[PDB]
Amino acid sequence: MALYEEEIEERGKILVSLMYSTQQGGLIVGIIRCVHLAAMDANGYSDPFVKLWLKPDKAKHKTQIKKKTLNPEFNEEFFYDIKHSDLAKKSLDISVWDYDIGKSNDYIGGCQLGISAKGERLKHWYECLKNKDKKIERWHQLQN
Ligand SMILES: [Ca+2]
Ligand SMILES: [Ca+2]
Repeated sequence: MALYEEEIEERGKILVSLMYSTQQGGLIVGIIRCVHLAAMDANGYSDPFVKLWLKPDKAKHKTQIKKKTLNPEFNEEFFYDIKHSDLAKKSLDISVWDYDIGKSNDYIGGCQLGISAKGERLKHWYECLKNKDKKIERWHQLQN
């Protein structure tokens, strides 16, 4: 609306699955859900959606927009055609956004999963690289 209705350390957590499928020849990325997202509207909620970019590259995907929730349930899967060893060249940028109708979308937070990450985000990538045809599901902290 017109009276700033669509306008914080804890940004939320995201549950992500990674599976390299040898039958299909590529990476399946699952965006399952987020929990305790930052509220980026005055009603105390957000309208979240998630964007994926497989860097450095078809490289991009996005989820649907869920309305008025800090705990969006997406259960959506995305596919990238890629050789397994070429995943060792890439990193997946994940960003979470609050859709607004009358202004720019608000940034909730993000995380990078891939070779230029650190800590548990790096390890998640490595577990997918080391384990073909296993679904590796982990929770990550969103960062600003
Ligand atoms: Ca907003
Ligand atoms: Ca909104």
